[PDB]
Amino acid sequence: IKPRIREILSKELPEELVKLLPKRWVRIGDVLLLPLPELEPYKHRIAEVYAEVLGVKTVLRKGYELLYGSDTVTVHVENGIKYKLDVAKIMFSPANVKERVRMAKVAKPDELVVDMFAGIGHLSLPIAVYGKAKVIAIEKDPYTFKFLVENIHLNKVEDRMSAYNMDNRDFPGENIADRILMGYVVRTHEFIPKALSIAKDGAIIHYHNTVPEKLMPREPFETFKRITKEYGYDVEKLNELKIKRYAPGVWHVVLDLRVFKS
Repeated sequence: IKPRIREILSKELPEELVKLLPKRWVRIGDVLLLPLPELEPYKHRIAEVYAEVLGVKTVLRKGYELLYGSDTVTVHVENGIKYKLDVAKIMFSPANVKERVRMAKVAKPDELVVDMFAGIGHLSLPIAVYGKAKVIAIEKDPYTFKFLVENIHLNKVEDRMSAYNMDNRDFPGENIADRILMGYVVRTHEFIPKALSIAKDGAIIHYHNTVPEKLMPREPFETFKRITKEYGYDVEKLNELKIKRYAPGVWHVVLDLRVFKS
């Protein structure tokens, strides 16, 4: 359908700009995230034809800026999982699909999983649905929490998945988790002491973080290990995966770690 768009726009666009039309886009549910600056004078006209041919209700600009339509709430379906969200307000990357598919395959059904940064259920919904485990999901932001709650119902896991709207440091659970999800990328090490308190002896922690290239592969395991030992714990690294690289040269990585007392 890439030709069909150009065909419609080559009859109103400057002819030299037709070669400059986005050849890629991010589609989340029924909502489109369209990248482009020289196309600015036609952004609304442009988004309107992408929506007509693609069959979406709304289009936002990445650079979120409304370009076509009004409704930014949608349900994205991925690996059988329903993720309702406000696209304009809540971060979700269809590009991180591999890690949510991985989460679908990790847990056993007798596990208790604690998701410390649940969002709308990004990493914990595949666990509740496919892995069948019990899950406690903590999300601090009230608006994001409403979608988390709605997604628990949409995915039919209200019997095994509990959500709380609070800061993860006020979560009073101690020594209870078989598995912890730390899917936050901003100086995630600051939350390690709380993770260790929530964890049972032998628990697996999926620790996300952002790391400068130059410090790899030493970091971020070296910092995690040093903090863990300071608090009187030990840690074994089972796996490390890179998820995505960002300018200038920083990586979103996930580490699968096993923690032990004494």
